[PDB]
Amino acid sequence: QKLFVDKIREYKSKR
Amino acid sequence: QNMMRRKEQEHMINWVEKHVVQSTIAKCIADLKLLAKKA
Amino acid sequence: DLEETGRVLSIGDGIARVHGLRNVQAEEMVEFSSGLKGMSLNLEPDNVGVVVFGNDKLIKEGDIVKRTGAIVDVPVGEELLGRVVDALGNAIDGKGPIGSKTRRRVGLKAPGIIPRISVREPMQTGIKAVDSLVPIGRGQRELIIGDRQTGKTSIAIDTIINQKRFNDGSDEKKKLYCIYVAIGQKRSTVAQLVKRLTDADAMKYTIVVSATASDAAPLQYLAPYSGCSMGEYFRDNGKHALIIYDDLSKQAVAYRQMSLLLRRPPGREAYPGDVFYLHSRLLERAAKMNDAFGGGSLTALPVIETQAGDVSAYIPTNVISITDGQIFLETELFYKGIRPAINVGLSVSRVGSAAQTRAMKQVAGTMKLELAQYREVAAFAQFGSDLDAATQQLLSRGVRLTELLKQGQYSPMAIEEQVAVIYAGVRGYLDKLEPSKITKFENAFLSHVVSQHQALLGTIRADGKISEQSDAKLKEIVTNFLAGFE
Amino acid sequence: DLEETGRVLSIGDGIARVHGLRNVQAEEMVEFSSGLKGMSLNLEPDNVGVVVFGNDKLIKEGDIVKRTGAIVDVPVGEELLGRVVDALGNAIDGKGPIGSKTRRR
Amino acid sequence: AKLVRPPVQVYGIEGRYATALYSAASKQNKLEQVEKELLRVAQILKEPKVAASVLNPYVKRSIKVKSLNDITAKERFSPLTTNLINLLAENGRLSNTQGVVSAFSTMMSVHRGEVPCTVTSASPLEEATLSELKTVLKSFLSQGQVLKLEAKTDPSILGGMIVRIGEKYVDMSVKTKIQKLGRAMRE
Ligand SMILES: Nc1ncnc2c1ncn2[C@@H]1O[C@H](COP(=O)(O)OP(=O)(O)OP(=O)(O)O)[C@@H](O)[C@H]1O
Ligand SMILES: [Mg+2]
Repeated sequence: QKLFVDKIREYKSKR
Repeated sequence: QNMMRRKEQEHMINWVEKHVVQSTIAKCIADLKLLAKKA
Repeated sequence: DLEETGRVLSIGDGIARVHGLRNVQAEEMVEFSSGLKGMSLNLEPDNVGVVVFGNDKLIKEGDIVKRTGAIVDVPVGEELLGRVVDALGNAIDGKGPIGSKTRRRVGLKAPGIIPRISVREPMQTGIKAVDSLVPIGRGQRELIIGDRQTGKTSIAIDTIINQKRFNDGSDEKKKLYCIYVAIGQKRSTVAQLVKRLTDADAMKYTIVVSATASDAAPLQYLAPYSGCSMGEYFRDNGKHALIIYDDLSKQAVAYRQMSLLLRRPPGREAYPGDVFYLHSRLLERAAKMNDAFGGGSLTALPVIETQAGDVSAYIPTNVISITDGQIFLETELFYKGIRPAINVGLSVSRVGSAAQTRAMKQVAGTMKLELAQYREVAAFAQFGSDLDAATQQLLSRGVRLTELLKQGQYSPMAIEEQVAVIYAGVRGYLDKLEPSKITKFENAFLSHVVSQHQALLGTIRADGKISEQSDAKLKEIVTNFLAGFE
Repeated sequence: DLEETGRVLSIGDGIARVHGLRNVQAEEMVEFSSGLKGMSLNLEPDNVGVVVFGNDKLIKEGDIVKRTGAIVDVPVGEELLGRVVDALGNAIDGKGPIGSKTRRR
Repeated sequence: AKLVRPPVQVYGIEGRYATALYSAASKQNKLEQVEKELLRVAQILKEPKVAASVLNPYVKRSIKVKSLNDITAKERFSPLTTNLINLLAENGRLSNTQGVVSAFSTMMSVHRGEVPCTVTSASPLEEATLSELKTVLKSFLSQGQVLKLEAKTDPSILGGMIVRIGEKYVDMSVKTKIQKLGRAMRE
């Protein structure tokens, strides 16, 4: 699920 | 204040998308698995 | 997630030929790759002619076109009130997604014979000339026809604004939800309209479906049907809506271009053979139900922009034959001072008297009679000094009444104030006042009546008639103010 | 050949469809075999629609149309004064030729 | 006269002659015979000599069809093939012959059950996963079909795979995925 890892990693990057 | 809440939210929502683009055959094997479960 | 698709043999001008889709339905919503939706109109043996609800620059040849499996529908519900959507429901006011839960087709069938009842309850607009002489009812289709820049949009705006008194009020059966479909108008004018409706707290209960000039022809073709479906949602669930198509001529023009690009045989003035079918299946959905179905209503006020009073054109003739009357505006009246420039002689309401309260009926009968007697002789002005004195009084009272019919903008009067002013104008009280002062009077007097006689207006509104008690009270107040007025 | 010459596929009412003539330009003056000239107005994918500068009696299906490379051109100059010429610069006043040293498109 | 229609339809004059021959052959059971002879006469009418003579717009229709009869009759043609040939020639429909043949081939591409499907991915694939994918997208089919795989490779899709099988079409590429992301997060 590259979509989900993308979402979580970009959330951790933006935070 | 809320306008800045929007301006940074709208910018941070595109940066993250134009950022992941640079990011493994595991996805293709998963697709055949997803296709295997197509029935 | 497998969907039946088809390639694009050709694209352009809003028309895409699609090879494949061997199970597409007629008038079905297809969905391109770019996110654009479309409607499959032509089903031919070798391809499918699809109209695109967007711009044709996002589609190239060989583009995949998925199905959706549903007839074109738009979301309906109370969640639309206050928004500005496009022809497909997608909000363009930039205020988050529409929180609607149900959808309704755009090509639904109008109610039959049985679910209808006669038009009885009034649909107050606030324009004296309309609410008195050309009354409208709930469930009626009153065309508003005229040239360009005569005040049709303005009459629609006043009709929308006026329902504030009933909306903010307590009654549930007299609340009217407005809908303003805009077709082929500049986005700037739609923005002016939305700010004018939010400055008057009218957007609290109004939907706006905007298919502007820069929008593709299929969007302008669809917009009235989306609006009518949104209004039908209220109509079938016991509420009372009111829809204004501004205007239908430009929707006809959009349909004409679409049909010509779909290779369909043109008819008169190049319109397709079934533009009457288009407008009539749109307008017949404006009905007035019965108590066995919900008692709802849906009044339509289609607008038509002629060219030099040419009501004998194709589209004006169709829309005149379908509707239940008309309100003919004029540029001659619009220059000679009358604003709103309603032409009383040509205008007509087929329902008419059935769509008035008893008070407005009592006063409007004699008003219309005297105005007819004035128009049948108005040509003899500029030599009135050399004519019979009775007909001279006829002419004078006529001029008095016409100046009593002028009205400012965005100021829709309440019904009781309407009947009060028309009463003060019809009983000869202004025969002694010269015309250049009437408006002054009409202002000051009205203020007086709403300042120190609120109970009288409350009673007239609670009964809807000028009882002999209230008649005598009106005699009193008008006499006293005339005596006090300069 | 079929690059600088074509063959009349059809003729009638002063419109000759010419098959071939691949290298012909638009609005160029071609010459039929019977001396009659024409102007290639339509450049269609299958043929060339030529308008005949004369009577279509002298042109039959199957005739040879030869390119000339000469787009329409009329003589000019002070010598043209006093002379009745036709639509192509040929004198029709029966007073001999015209001493036209210069031409013009 | 009743005609049997092929399970797939082609239109235009190409499709009309194609279904005419399909009905004419299925009424005497010579489908494979006329199909192979059609492909061969298509190869014949594309060699530069006759392929250049056939489209000369002045060679008389009678003389053209007679010469064409002379040329086809030497390959021991069954009556149906030369019948179609003469029907096309006396109707001036010769420049379309190959097209018709092409169309007819596709008709057989449905009589044998050949389902053409495409699986487009970013990079070329190795045939172990390709074979298991043949097995996978072969599972969809009903009783009695054969399948034709025509896979292409496009890096513009940045990964995933797109399966366009006949009319069915699944889009598992990362591109439509990230477009879904953009449109969903923006809304
Ligand atoms: N009742 C009125 N009294 C005075 N002026 C008015 C009245 N109604 C409208 N006007 C003015 O007349 C002008 C044109 O009015 P309006 O736009 O409503 O007519 P229109 O037919 O809709 O023109 P268009 O087709 O271009 O939209 C407006 O500037 C408006 O201010
Ligand atoms: Mg308007």
